Amino acid sequence: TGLFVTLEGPESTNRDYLAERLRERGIEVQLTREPGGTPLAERIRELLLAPSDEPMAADTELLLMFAARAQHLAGVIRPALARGAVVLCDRFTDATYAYQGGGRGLPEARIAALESFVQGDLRPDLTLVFDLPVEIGLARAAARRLDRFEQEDRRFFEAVRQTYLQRAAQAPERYQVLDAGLPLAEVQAGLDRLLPNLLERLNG
Amino acid sequence: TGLFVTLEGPEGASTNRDYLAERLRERGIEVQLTREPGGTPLAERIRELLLAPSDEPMAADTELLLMFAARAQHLAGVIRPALARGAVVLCDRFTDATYAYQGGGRGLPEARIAALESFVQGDLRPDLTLVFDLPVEIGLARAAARGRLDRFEQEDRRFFEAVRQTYLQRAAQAPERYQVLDAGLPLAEVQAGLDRLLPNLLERLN
Ligand SMILES: Cc1cn([C@H]2C[C@H](O)[C@@H](COP(=O)(O)O)O2)c(=O)[nH]c1=O
Ligand SMILES: Cc1cn([C@H]2C[C@H](O)[C@@H](COP(=O)(O)O)O2)c(=O)[nH]c1=O
Ligand SMILES: [Ca+2]
Ligand SMILES: [Ca+2]
Ligand SMILES: [Ca+2]
Repeated sequence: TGLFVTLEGPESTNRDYLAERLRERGIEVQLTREPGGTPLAERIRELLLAPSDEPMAADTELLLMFAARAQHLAGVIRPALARGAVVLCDRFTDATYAYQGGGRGLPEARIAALESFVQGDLRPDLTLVFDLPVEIGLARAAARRLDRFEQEDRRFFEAVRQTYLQRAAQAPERYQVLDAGLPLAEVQAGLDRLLPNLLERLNG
Repeated sequence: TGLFVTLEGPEGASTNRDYLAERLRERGIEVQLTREPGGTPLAERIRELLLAPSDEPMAADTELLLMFAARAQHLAGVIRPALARGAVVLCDRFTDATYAYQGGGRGLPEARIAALESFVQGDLRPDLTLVFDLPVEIGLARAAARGRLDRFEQEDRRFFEAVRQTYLQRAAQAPERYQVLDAGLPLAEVQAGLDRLLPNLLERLN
């Protein structure tokens, strides 16, 4: 039956730390990320992130995101959950609501229609939102060539951050919001702290 | 304004699209020629993913969504703008092929294809769809004559028979927007079958 956990936030050792703590307990952990997660899904990821002179329609972006999600769900996520694993997935449909919804301005109802179409009843059991002011995360990206999303403006990323926060506030039972700026030791302490509940979810 | 015409049929083999175009151009009509999946740089990249054989099985939902992603890009970038300027769009393959290949061939429910059709296209449908019907064997041989078989061309005989039957069923349910042409006739009988077709086209335009 497993547990489907997703990790979200604006633009790594967090997931690894959580994975190590779970494995120590004999729990199988499947690490993955979106868009991507399978060879085909990664090829779709490439098209989505590559800058181009041709404008990508909002609907195209949304449909490609969901095409990669369908492949990833079928190939990686569902099988893992069927083995009883905890899936730790970097980004999922919350990112679609934030980026394609908040950022692009596509209506929530249309994103929800595809969510249902692609996922059926399946939703993450828990979503960890690593929150951070937009400028700091874009500077982090700027510090390492920016892809199609990374090169968007302030309005865009502010919509992204606030969409994440609003969805978490609306269904607090499904989310935990963390401050992604804390000292490493203090981040890990927060990860330790959320672990008992994660295990209660799995064993529930 | 404008007119949206799609050209469909069983797998196999461009010539007719380019021909009808000539009859229309000589009348002073603007014609925009195109094809799916593809039609734009990104849509062509999506075509390449869809056609490339792989040892990873592509989920049916993935195939359907990539097909409609390319369609969405193509509609926004090519089709709607052309119709807006009053051009005739002549498009090799469109959503009928989704019903035939993803529905008939893959076995995806018609309802799910229709859901995405409405999602992507809203109310928009082709004004006229020409189905170039032909025994499956002939078309497959044309497609196989040269080059490597792509993801679809690698399929089995039953898959392509299902494709053909779906096209015929759909056309028979809406005779007003479909014309079925025998692609297994002498070029003269089919070029002239296309000739006998122009007056209807031109009228649909005006
Ligand atoms: C999963 C997902 C990611 N994205 C974006 C966020 C990132 O800018 C980009 C690549 O993700 P990444 O930053 O974690 O590597 O994909 C969406 O726009 N919608 C989605 O549904
Ligand atoms: C437009 C479209 C094409 N196809 C397939 C049929 C062909 O095998 C393939 C390439 O088209 P083509 O043979 O005309 O070059 O695309 C679908 O499966 N669904 C669709 O919606
Ligand atoms: Ca990024
Ligand atoms: Ca060939
Ligand atoms: Ca072919």
